[PDB]
Order: sequence, then C-alpha cells, then structure tokens
Amino acid sequence: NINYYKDSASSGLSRDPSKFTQPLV
Amino acid sequence: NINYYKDSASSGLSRDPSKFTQPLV
Amino acid sequence: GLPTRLPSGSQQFMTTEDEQSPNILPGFHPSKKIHIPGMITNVMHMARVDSFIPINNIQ
Amino acid sequence: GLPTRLPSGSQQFMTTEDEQSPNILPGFHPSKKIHIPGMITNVMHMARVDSFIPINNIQGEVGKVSMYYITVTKKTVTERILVLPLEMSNTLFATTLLGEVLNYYANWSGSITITFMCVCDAFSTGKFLVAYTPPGGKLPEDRKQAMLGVHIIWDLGLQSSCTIVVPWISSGFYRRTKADSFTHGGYVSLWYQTAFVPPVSGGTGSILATCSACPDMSVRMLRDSPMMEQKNELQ
Amino acid sequence: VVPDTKPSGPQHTTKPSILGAMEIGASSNATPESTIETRYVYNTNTNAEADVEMFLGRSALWGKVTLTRQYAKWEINFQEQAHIRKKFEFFTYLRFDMEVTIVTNNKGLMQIMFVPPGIDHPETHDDRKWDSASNPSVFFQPKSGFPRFTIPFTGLASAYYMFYDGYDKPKGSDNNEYGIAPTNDMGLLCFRTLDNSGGNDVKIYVKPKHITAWVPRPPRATQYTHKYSTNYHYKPNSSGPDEHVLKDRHFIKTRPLISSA
Amino acid sequence: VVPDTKPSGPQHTTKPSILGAMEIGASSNATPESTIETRYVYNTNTNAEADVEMFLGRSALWGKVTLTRQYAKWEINFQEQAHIRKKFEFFTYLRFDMEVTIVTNNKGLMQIMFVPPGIDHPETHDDRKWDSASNPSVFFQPKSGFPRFTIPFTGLASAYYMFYDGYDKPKGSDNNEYGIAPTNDMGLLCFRTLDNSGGNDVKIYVKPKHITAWVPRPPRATQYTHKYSTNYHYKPNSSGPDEHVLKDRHFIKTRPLISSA
Amino acid sequence: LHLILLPATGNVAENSPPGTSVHKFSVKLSASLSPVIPGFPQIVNSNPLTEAFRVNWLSGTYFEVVTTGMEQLDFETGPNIFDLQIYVKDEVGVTDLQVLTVQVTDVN
Amino acid sequence: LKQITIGNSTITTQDSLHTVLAYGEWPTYLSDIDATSVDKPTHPETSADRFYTLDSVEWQVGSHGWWWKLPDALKDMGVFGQNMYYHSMGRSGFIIHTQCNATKFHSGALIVAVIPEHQLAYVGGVKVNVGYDHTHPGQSGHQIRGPSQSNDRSGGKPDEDPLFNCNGTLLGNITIFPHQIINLRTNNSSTIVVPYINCVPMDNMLKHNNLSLVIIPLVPLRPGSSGINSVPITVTIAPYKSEFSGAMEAQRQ
Amino acid sequence: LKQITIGNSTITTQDSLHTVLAYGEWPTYLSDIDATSVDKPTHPETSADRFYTLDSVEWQVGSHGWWWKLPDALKDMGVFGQNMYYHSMGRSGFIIHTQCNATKFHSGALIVAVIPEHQLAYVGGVKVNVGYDHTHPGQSGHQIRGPSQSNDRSGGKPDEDPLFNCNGTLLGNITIFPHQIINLRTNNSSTIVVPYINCVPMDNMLKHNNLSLVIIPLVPLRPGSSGINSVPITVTIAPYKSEFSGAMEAQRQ
Ligand SMILES: [Ca+2]
Ligand SMILES: [Ca+2]
Repeated sequence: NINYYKDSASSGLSRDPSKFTQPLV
Repeated sequence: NINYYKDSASSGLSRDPSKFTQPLV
Repeated sequence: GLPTRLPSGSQQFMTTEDEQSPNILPGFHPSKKIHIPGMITNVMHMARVDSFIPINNIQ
Repeated sequence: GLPTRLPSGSQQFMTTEDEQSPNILPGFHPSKKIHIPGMITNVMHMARVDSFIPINNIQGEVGKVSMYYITVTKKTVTERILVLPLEMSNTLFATTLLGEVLNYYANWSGSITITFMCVCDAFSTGKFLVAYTPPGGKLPEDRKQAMLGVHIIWDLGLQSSCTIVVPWISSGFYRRTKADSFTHGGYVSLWYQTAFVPPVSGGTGSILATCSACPDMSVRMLRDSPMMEQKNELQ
Repeated sequence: VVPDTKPSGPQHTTKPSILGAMEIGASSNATPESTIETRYVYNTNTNAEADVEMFLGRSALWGKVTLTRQYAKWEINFQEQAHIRKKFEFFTYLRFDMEVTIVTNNKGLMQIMFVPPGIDHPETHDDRKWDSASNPSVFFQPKSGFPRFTIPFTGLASAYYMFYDGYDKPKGSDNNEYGIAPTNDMGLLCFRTLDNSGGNDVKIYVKPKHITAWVPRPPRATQYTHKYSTNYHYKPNSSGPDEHVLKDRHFIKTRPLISSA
Repeated sequence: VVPDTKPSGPQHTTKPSILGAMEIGASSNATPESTIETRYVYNTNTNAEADVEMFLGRSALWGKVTLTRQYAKWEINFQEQAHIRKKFEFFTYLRFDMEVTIVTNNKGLMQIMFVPPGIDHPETHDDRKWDSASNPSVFFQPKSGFPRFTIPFTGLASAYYMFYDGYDKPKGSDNNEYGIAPTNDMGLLCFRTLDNSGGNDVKIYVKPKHITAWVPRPPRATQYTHKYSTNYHYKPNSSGPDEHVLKDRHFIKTRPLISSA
Repeated sequence: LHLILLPATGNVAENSPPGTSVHKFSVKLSASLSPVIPGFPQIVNSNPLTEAFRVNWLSGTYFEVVTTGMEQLDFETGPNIFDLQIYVKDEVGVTDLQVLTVQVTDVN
Repeated sequence: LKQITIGNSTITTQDSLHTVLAYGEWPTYLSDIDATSVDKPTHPETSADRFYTLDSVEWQVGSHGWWWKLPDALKDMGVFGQNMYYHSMGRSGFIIHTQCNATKFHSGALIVAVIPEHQLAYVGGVKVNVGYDHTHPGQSGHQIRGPSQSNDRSGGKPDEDPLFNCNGTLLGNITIFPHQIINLRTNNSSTIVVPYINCVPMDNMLKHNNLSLVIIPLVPLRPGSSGINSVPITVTIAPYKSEFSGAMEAQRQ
Repeated sequence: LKQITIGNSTITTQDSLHTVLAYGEWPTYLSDIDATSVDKPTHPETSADRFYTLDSVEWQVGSHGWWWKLPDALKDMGVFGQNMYYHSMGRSGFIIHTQCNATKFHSGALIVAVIPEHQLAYVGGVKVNVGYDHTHPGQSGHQIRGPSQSNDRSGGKPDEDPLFNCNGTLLGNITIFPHQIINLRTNNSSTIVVPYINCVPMDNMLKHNNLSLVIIPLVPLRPGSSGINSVPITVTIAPYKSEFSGAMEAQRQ
C-alpha cells in the first residue's frame, strides 16, 4: 500500500442498517 | 522520499508574520 | 536502467479499475467533515427497507 | 523484466503537478545564501497588513489620491456615510493587499479587520457607528436597522483610528471570492452615531479606511487573478 | 459477509416473530427461521460490490463535448447523463473526490485547463487567457495515453447537495434559482487543440472516490427532462397543436390481470 | 493550521483591544474576541496553498516562440507574460531553481540548446554553433514526451532582482540601463527542428521551485507596457493625431455613489 | 435625495476667470421624482469662509460649481483649500448636504 | 398511552405507536468541532422549543395530499418565527406529531413522511424554476390537488402529483424516509423526531427549507356506516434544540 | 517623549509614536559568513553614522509628494558622502526621522514610506530608460509634481503620479513597506530604522540606490482658523553601521 503521489486525495478507492429499517425510540 | 537524480536542484517542491504588521521597537 | 516490461493491459483505460491519479490543485484543504445524520455505507441497507409493491399495476 | 503498467495520467504534462526533473548544468554550485531582511514565506502575511481601501471610488476621484478618503461634516440627522460591501471581488477590497491576495484564490474563510481613521484637527470630535450587516440581511438604510447587526461605536480623541472586526459569519465553511447571492458576505456601513462636531461651523474631517486579514483567515483553490490583464504583447 | 442460516425446528410460540405492524415505520426483523424449518447453511456471500465506494466508484461518463474550432468548453456536472445522475440521486448529500479521465479521439496535442470558479474562462482557442500563471492546466498527446487528474472535494460545505430545497436569494428577488445550481460549482474544463489532425469528440469520464453518502432517497422512477431541475413532465412536441400535453416517462409496466401472473 | 476561535463573554475593560492607531505603521492585533461574544470553533483550515512554494510553483508560461525556418530563439525571462510577472513582482528578491518544460506542436525531432551567457548562440538552424562540445543541449521527439530540465539558481547574487533601482554604468555614461536588465541574464534557449513535419509553435512553461521570497511589494495595479521597464503609461495609437495621449490601464472600478453599494 | 459625485475634490487654477468650472455633479431624485427647489442646491457654509464658488445649473438635473469672481483666488497668499458644502433639497423636502473640497493650484 | 412534553406545551395520545427517531439520532446542539461561524449562538430553549399546532386540513374523498415545508411553516409561529426572521442562520431539530382520528367504522391510511431536501418539480413543461411563494406557503401548507394536464403553470407552480412525490421519485419508495402510517384501524397518531439534517452546520431559515413533512392519503377515507365523510388532520410541530446565530434586522418587508 | 542619539548628533521629539524597525531587523555589520570581497572594510562609526538633515520641503496645498533616494541623498553630506565617493562598495543601515509639525488647528496626513528598490517608471510612452540625473537628485529630492498629460518627457524623466507610486503599484498598498503616517491631529514625527536591504552584501553606492524614502500628502493641509497655508517637512537621515570596502580614487568628475 504505497501512495505514489504523497497526497490523500490522490489515492484509490477507500473502504449498521438500524438507522433505517428500525428508526424507533 | 527518494532523490532519483542525485542532485539538490533536481528535487520537487520544498516546504512569523511579525516582521510585517508590527515592525515596531 | 532497471529492466521492466509492459504486458497487455498496461496502456488501457478500464473504467472499473482502481488506480491512483495525480492530484490537481495541490495544497487544497477540503472543508471539514461534520456529523450529518443518516450516513449510508452500503446500498443493501436501502434494499432492506420495506417499500410498497405496486400490486395493482393494471392499465 | 519487472512487470509495470502505465495507467491514465502517466504521459501527461500537468502544470500544477510536483515532479523531479533532470538537472541541466550538473556540478553547478549556486551562489551563497545571505541573510536578506524581510523574508516572506506565506502570502497571507502580505494579506494581513493594513492597506487603504479606496472608499471614494467615484468617477472623478479614481486616478487621484482623493479616492482614499471621504469628507464628513456636522449634520443634524443621521446619514449613512459609507458602505463597503463585503466582497473580495468588489473594487473596494480587491485593490488592497488583502483583496489582491484573496483574488488569487477561489474561496476564502475568515474574519476581516477594517480600521477607520479620521484625519482632522485636534479639536474635531465625533462618534461613528460602524455596523456589519451579516449575510442574508438587506442594506440597512436606517441606523436602527444597522445597530441590530455587528457594530462598534467609536469616539474621536487622542487617537484617530478604530478597528471593526468583521467576524466570520457564514453558512458554509468557505465563501466565494467572486461574490454571488448564495455566499454574499454582507455589508459594512459607517454611520454618524452622534455627529461630527468640528471647531468651526463649516469644518470637515477626512475619514480613511484600511483593511487586513485576521489570523484565522484561510484561502484555497488558487486561480488566476481578475486584477491582471494582458491585451498587447510586451516587447 | 452475510449471516449464516441458523437451524430452526418446529416452534409453538405465543410471541409471533411474523406478525408485525407496517404503521410504526420500522421494517421487519423476520428471517427465514421464523416462517419455516431451516438448516444450517454456511453463507460466504459478501455485499462488497454494493457499498457506496463500489456502487458509485466506476468512472461514469459525465459529459460529452465536440471541438468546434479547436475549442470545447464543459462545466463540470453530473447532470447531463441520466445513468450517473440516478445513482447520485439515490442519496441527498455526497462528499467525494473525483478523478477525471478524458477520452478524446483527436490526434495531436491537446490542452485541458481546469478553470476554477470566479474568473473568465478562455472564450476560444488562441485566446490570451490560455496563457495563465495559476490556472491548473494539463497538456497531453491523446495518442500514447489518456490524461487523468484528481479534483479533491471542493464543496463550501461538508458535502455536495444532490438536492436543495432552497433559493440563493431572499423573498423579494426575481432571478431566484431553485435547486443545487447555486450551491456548488465544480469549475469548468476548457479544451483546445494545438494541432489539427484527428477528430473532435471529447468524452469526460469522472470517477467519484472517497465517497461518503449521507441521506438515502428513493431511486428516480421517471426520465429526466432538464438539468439542475428535477422535473419529469416531458413536453415532447413544441410545434404542433398538441403542444401543451406532457408525457410522464415512467418505468412502471402493466400486467393484464392481477392474480394471473 | 489557523488558530481556533476562543470563547469570549461580555467584557467591560478599560484597555480597549479595538482602539488602535494607524499612524504607527503596525497593523491591528484585533481578533473577533475583542468586538463580539464568540464561541469556540475548531479551525482545521490551512494556508498551505498560499505559501510562496505553492503560490509561485505552478509552471506558468514564460515565453512563446514560433519556428520561422526550422529555428527559434528565446532569451529566458519572466517578463513577456503579465500574469507570472505580477506574481513575481509581488516580491523584490526571489531565489529559485526553475524547471523548464517545452510544449511544442511540432512533429519530428527537435533540439533545444541552453546557451549560457557570454557566447554566440546559433543564428540559424544548420549553423556550425549547434555542434558544441560544452553547451548543454536537449534532443527530444515531441511525440512521446515533453522535455523537462532543471536550471538551478544562476544568480551572481543571493537572489534574482525583480526590481533594481540602479544602473550598470557610472554617471557620465550614455547607454545606461535602468532596472533588472543588466543584473542577471538566465541564458537563452535555441530551438531547431531536424525534421519538417509538424507545426511551428513552441511554448516554454517554467516552474520556479525551492523559492525564497525576500521583500514584499504592492501587487501591480496597472497593465504592463514594456519588459524590464516597469512603465505603465500605455501609448495606444502612434499613427493618428491623438498620438501623445497615454492611457493608464488600471483595474480600479467605479461605483455610482458611495453609501449606496 | 442624494448628491451624485459629491464627496469629491475640485481644482481651480490660481488666476482663474470669473465663470470657470470647478466640479460637475448631479442629483438622484429619491425615487419619487420630486424635483429640486429652484433656489437649490446652494452653498450653506465654506470652511474658512468664501464667496465666488456659486453653484450653477447645467442642462438637466446636472449642476456645476463655478467661481463667480467676487473673490480672487491668490495662491501666493491664502487660503488655498476650501470645503464648501452643497445643499440639495427637493419639493417635498428631503435634504442632502455634501462637501466639495476645492483646492487652488499654482499658476507659474 | 404516550406523553411528550416540551416546555409550555404537552402532547398526549392513547392509541399510539413507537415514536420514530429519524436516522437514529436525537436533535442535538451544534458542537464546537462541527461549527463554522464564530459568534455565540442564541438558545431560546423554552419559548421556541414548544409544540406549535398548524391549521387543520380536511381529509375528504379525493384529497391527494398535503405538504408543509420546515422551518418555513413556523415562520409566524411564536418566538421561533421571530428568532428566524431576526437571525442570519439557524438550525433546529423537530418533533412532528400528526393527529387524525375518526372511528372504528372508518377506513383509510396516511403515509406521513419527513423528506430532507424535497426539491419539488415544476408543474410541467419548460425549464422554469419553481417560485419562492409556492414552496413557502407558511403554516397553511399546500394541498397537493392531484395531477392533471389542466393544472395552472403560471409562475413556477410546484408539481401536483402525489404518486411521484412531486419530485419524480415514486411513492411507496417514500418509506426510505422517516415515516409512519396512520391506519385508522390500528392507530390515530404518528410522532416523528427529526434531528438537524443538512450538510452545513447552520443556514438561513428563510431561504432554505431543510425538512418537508408530506402526508398522502394512501387508501381513501371510507365512512362506513356513519355519515361523516371527512375527518380533520392536525399537524403539531415542535422545534427541539433550536439555535440561531448572526443576529440582524428583521428580514421581513 | 523620545531621544535618538547617534554620535555628534541627537534627535529629540515630544509627540512621537513607536519607532518602526524595518522588517524586524536592526542594522548590523556584514558577517564573515555573508561576505564576498576579501579586503577589510572600513568602519567610520562616528563621523559617518550621524544625523544628516536634508533641505526642508514645503507642504503646500496641491503638493503631491517628495522622494529621496538612498544612499544617493547623502552623497555630499559629510564623511559618509566622502567615503561613498572614494570606495568601490558600501553597505549601510539608516535611521530616517521625518519632522512636520503644524498646530492643533491644522489637518492633514503624510504616509512616509521606505521603499526598497523603487524602480521608477518612465514618465510615459516609448521604451526609454529613465535618466541617471533624474533618479539621483541629491539631498534636494524630487518634488513629485503630479500627473498630467503635459509633463516633460525629455531625457528619461521619472513618473510624476503619486497614486501609482511612480512604478505602477497602487498607493495604499504602500503600507506593505516600512512606513509611518504623520497625522497632524496625533503626532508630528516618524522614525524608521532600516537595515541594509539588498540581495548582495555590498554594492557601489553611486550606481545603486537601495532605499527610497517617499512622503505623500495623503490628506491635504487644511489651515483651519490660522493663516498658515504651508508647513515645512524636514528629513533627517542617519547612516547606521555603515561600512565601505575597496578604496580607490574619488569617483567624481
Ligand atoms: Ca500668482
Ligand atoms: Ca504661484
């Protein structure tokens, strides 16, 4: 995992359901 | 941080306000 | 110099490939990331929500 | 040999990229670096210096030194004396040090210092209200509508200058340099608080103004400046 | 990975794990262990092609241009092409860096100039504003390589607005602009050729990376009519005297009879 | 990064942190904590695109040339293009290495020869002075690659003069030269083509790196008229009998009325 | 009411003729289109005291400050800078007082 | 049985469901790590954060729906509206209580959704931005009035079709949004607690409408054996953790 | 109250500001790490480093400004001028004290700036280098005489416009330079201490003018109730840490 351009924007692609499907109290 | 040409001029870009804005004694 | 080879699939632009690219506008500081409610990381979490079937699709 | 690949963006000449380049003239020893006074490392340090706003840019005074001051007098009713719209593309700010630095950058974020100085004799006194209307608000056209914003009230005596810190009040995190209606910066307006009372009946004072950047001011997205043109060829 | 199937025998329960209520606004917790008698199944399946970084990070075409007299101009927006616009309008706010690949069939020497917002772009080739000191510019030959550069997140906010329910001006104004048109402009790309040889077609393939999607929305069920506008009443014929009719252009197909499909 | 906003409550002070004096030649220390009641704000903003290495290190166009009979000649100076000249004339002394990228639309085989000062350059293509033993020369094909080489700081001083208030000769002389014309010459680049195929336009994109800026100056508020000359009275028409009039060519715009903007 | 182009500086020559021009200004009519009272704009005060600056009426709503020659400008003696204040006032009546700083050059 | 008290007001219910907490987050105050403007924001906290009940709309037969933009609907509702008109920026969470009760003889349903950034479509045709006056109707809301080819198009009228949610996205997929259904067989009310949803910490409360409460009669109102053909729907919206900064003159006319 | 003593001279003031120290550095001697020429430089240290007061200029109404090049202005001022004419190279810091006092009835301002390398523009038109005689006027300075289309252009005359600082850069941005303002309401004097600013350790003091003191009447001189229409401005310049090397015959004619 090398960053060939020395920048964070210059990199490649980077890497819970319950806020939907159960948004209850 | 490799210098591919073995020279100081061959590198890339390199990296206090108070001498202005307050040049008082 | 160091012996290299350029096999097939080197000078090709695949759209779905993952490569690094030179940052235009260097030194650009992006605006800060605040906590916005509801962040979705996987579109299956959209798929897991109950949604109405149009069961009477007639003309 | 070692398997390599040349992805897109390899044989391209981007101007703003950072690459190493082969030194022509190798073995060249540069001349030595001596201590020259005043070394500047960041152009924001140029932007943070007080520089005079041409507050009288009207169609007769431009091209003259008398575009840097307005003339005040003893009036009965309160009048709006001066309006500076908080735009870095307005010719009031864009010709200063702060504005001609910030006109190179598409966005800016921070606070403005605006310092008003009244040049008059040692007996002329006066109180002025310097109000900053925040973004989204109309230009006041009444002192009661102007005192509801970010204001200061400065007296005149023993020191001629007073600074209003135009604070960073904005929805977004950065404000556009070329002013639009979405990210407009608001207005700075100078009012008579009580008067300007000179030692004679028809006496006058000359109010100047300087602007600079606060320490929390930032810029991004370096672009061309609209404060430079080239229509002929320099030979 | 997805959860494995758990074994379930016959159950005689008094709390039903299958009678729910649609009215509470919460979806069901119902797994196949509630309804039937299941077996253990090792599930090694992933949804790693369904996360936002893999769903949106694909390098879609954002805009096409044609060089007229050695010159093209394209303002950066995901709004001209409907297939990437639908995938972006799955969400409300998106924060992404974008890498921009230019696929041109021109043969020769081209120049891209990323004009940041707030300045005059070059209005033609051979213009004086191509000679710039600070505007970031890309020279390339389209034979032997495609150019590519990452524009980082230039937002004036924590994210880009895919939808904006507001206006840029106050209530009394007349040139008010609904939508996401004033909220963010990503600059523009000015194309020119310094040679004459090849074709004129320039395609701009933009890949969103480091994506953070913030509020989910319904996928659009109608064809787009304009850009920055979210309309969907297509006005097909302007000339003939059926002019003021408006097609809908949706994707809901019909079946001849329910309970027979 | 920039300093954070500190919280400030109501203050009743007898030393005002907002009454200063413009006459002392020092700018204000006034922060927004003096004038209003502030809150704490975490400021992660940087000015890393505003330092001299990022402000000036962008690869601006310094000079254009056109090959007339397989030959061009350009003396290295930042003075023909106004947009890089304004950014350099922000400062008085600048010490920088420069990398020189040549963008030519010629197709074939070109030669650059960096002629150092003090010798005769080749006056044409096919000249004998192209055959040189010690003059550093660059051969390249413009298809498959742009040439690039770093010229280090060749100064005869600790920095280059952007402005010089002096003369090269004493008082009695007649061919005296005001300005930065005698103080430094960066050599010249002699271009020739060994083929004939492509175009004639050669653009020289020069990037200052390892920059050290030494005395700040006001940004120029007028258009340039000549080079090495710092004049600004443009004499527009030489022929017609309005000849001795001189435009100003400044950028101060006017407003119709103060206290109405 | 507003006085267009007045906060401003005029310039008269030293031995100027009676009737010379020293600044040209205007008046915007306050969006009610109520015209100026015909005795106005005047000069109420000057800074040291002064005659021979009389405000004249050019063709239209445009005015002009004109030395009438009742007092001679003599730069080798004083005074060399005046601050006249110009007082437009319309038919309904909403006044505007604005200063014209008049300098005297040196004819030699 | 349920009770929701925010100061100087109280909501009480009898046949009520679980309260929906929108996207799992409660309304909070703006943290110092997420703030941009420097001045100290105001906090009314008891006279703005209270239950303002808007006008009742009438659920008849053939009613296609209603929508209220937020915080536009509370622009003349108390000191929340006064603080909105006097400040440059503002943020606010909301607690939206929708009430419709008829009987055990009535039938019907109401999908009550809260849409963040409901950019409404134009009513149809040419490239025309929708009007400021038509997307800011106040507490009266906007009766959706149904799709037709004969709808008025004068001056940027909004879209009138409830099936496409008046922005082109299908109803029934509206359940991706914080919603509840008022089915008159089972419940009569629906409480939705929404935090401040925006990609910016504070913005102008008059230019930008963050939320948009949308009520659609999914199933029509059958009266049954009872002569009542139309039942009122009342919407009680309470700001919660509302703050405003950048005080200035009132932004009225 | 202030007092500045450099040998055989003394400056005293009563209503004076903070002294400006140009770019935060005091005038120093040339270190051995920063020197190029091999011979030992001379150090007068008491007869050259002293306050030389130039001729007074008259601040009237309509005066556009004055400028004095340095160290050209001190070319006939004492043994500093004699050491400048007899040596090949030289470096010197300066202490510039500007005096203008009128009354409590006068008004006016004077931006008193010290410009390093004030490369003056030509007075206008064709590509003509400005003359040696016009940028070296001695202690008399150069009255700026105002912009006009009728200005003399014979023989490389310098620019006469004070607004563009007679090199094209706007006044008011002149405060990036070491400056002070003499506002007659508040102060009467302005002391600026400048080190040796050059990108070279020593150069010829007759060919090259390092500094250029520029005084501009920003606001005109109102006399008030008092019949005094013009007040003198006196400029007292003292070399400081001046050194010279490479002694030779006098470079006069
Ligand atoms: Ca006379
Ligand atoms: Ca005379």
